[PDB]
Amino acid sequence: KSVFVESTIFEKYRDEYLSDEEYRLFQAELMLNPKLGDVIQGTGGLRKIRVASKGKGKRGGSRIIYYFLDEKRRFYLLTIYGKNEMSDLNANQRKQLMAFMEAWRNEQ
Amino acid sequence: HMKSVFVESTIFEKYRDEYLSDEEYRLFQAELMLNPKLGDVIQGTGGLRKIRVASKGKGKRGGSRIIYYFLDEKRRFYLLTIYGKNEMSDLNANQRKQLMAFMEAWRNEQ
Amino acid sequence: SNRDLFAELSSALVEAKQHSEGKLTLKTHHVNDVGELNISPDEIVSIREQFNMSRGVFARLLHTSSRTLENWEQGRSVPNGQAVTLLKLVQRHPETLSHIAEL
Amino acid sequence: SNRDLFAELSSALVEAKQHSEGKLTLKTHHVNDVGELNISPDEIVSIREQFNMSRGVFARLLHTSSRTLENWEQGRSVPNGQAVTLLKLVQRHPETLSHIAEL
DNA sequence: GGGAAGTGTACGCACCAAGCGTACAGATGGC
DNA sequence: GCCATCTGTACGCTTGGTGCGTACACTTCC
Ligand SMILES: [Mg+2]
Ligand SMILES: [Mg+2]
Ligand SMILES: [Mg+2]
Ligand SMILES: [Mg+2]
Ligand SMILES: [Mg+2]
Ligand SMILES: [Mg+2]
Ligand SMILES: [Mg+2]
Ligand SMILES: [Mg+2]
Ligand SMILES: [Mg+2]
Ligand SMILES: [Mg+2]
Repeated sequence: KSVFVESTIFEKYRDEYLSDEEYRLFQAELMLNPKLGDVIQGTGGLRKIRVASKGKGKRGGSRIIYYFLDEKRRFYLLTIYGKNEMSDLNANQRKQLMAFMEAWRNEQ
Repeated sequence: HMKSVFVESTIFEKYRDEYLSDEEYRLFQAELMLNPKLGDVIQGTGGLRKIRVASKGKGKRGGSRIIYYFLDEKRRFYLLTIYGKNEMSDLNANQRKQLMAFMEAWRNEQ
Repeated sequence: SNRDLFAELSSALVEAKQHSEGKLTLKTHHVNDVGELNISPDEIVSIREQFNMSRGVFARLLHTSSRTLENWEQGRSVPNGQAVTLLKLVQRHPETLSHIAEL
Repeated sequence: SNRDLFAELSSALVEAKQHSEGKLTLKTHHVNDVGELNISPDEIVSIREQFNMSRGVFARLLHTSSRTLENWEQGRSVPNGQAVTLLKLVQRHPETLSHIAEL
């Protein structure tokens, strides 16, 4: 009753960070609670979730960025990475994402 | 039943994989530990037992046989052979008498 | 960093926009909703008969009182939800039984 | 194939006698009998916290009433035997949880 | 820095499951 | 070819689980 769509980047890297079984349990967890990931401030609703943590495991960990499309029960899984291998999004980037997200929401 | 041990013969070890999966074999060991008398005694052999597996019902048509001997005082199962139901001839009276004599001499020794 | 966040996030959101428009194909996994599991006494008996096991041995391997399993198969009591779940787990993946005894 | 019953039984029985005397090495697998499983409320909580799941989500994935799981973790009731078995199955083999949801 | 869910705490209550004890009734397995 | 053994039937009963229905506080996120 819920659908997950992997980006090409996610598809290329998912297996390096997540086992298949971990991924199945992850899908079940997200379907039960589409708000599990925290909203990234100023981006128009993109969510970020750490899922390689057995509870408060902040230091270790894989990260997934996703977006929940109310219509169709559909999750877009945008990227997957190691916890400290990625730069942050600066204010201009966030403003650009917020505008993009607003244009989608306006289109629908 | 604090603990039970299964000892595969070389013949059993050589053929088990053709007839039993590892998972099937694991469940088989658990079944036997729970009931060491699961297999029916082969008449006239001094206590050898034969058990049908891989059958949920109408097990004659289904595949495989295991012959074993249980050493009570050591809680030790000797798994002697494994075969398909119509792959092996039966034991005539002289063969059974010889097996009975071997088992009795072994049990007598200790 | 061998990988810059914005480049991947941008490529992924333009992929998402194109998939929503219907002009692009992406690998998709669905997952079905959780169900209301139920089981009849006949189903319990048939599960156990699939293993060619007596009531006692089956109960023992499932860490279950055989008198309770008797209650279920005779239809005296309705199994608790976890019992139904466990039974159906064994029915669907019979190798689980060995692992359940293994605990 | 060409396979003789008496010949194999004879070879296997001479191996067995020699092994019992201790003059021969054969492949051996032990199995422990099933144990009396139990679980404390704290252990239930720790299991669920290992998944970093709220009570509701965990109960939902285990086909369990969240109010009954509440009773267990607050220590109001002792979980039924099958619940203890299920919980410890998940604890030791966490992949089982997804399959339990799949039913 | 306010508001609102989002999580937990605990108690009471009707139904009935759980796990036997106990008396019987057949079905097989060991010589 | 007449035995325990094995494997099932059924009912009664004591103890406690179960699954809310309800009131009520901290807290993490908006
Ligand atoms: Mg082998
Ligand atoms: Mg049936
Ligand atoms: Mg808690
Ligand atoms: Mg704890
Ligand atoms: Mg633990
Ligand atoms: Mg552990
Ligand atoms: Mg009792
Ligand atoms: Mg009793
Ligand atoms: Mg009979
Ligand atoms: Mg009770």
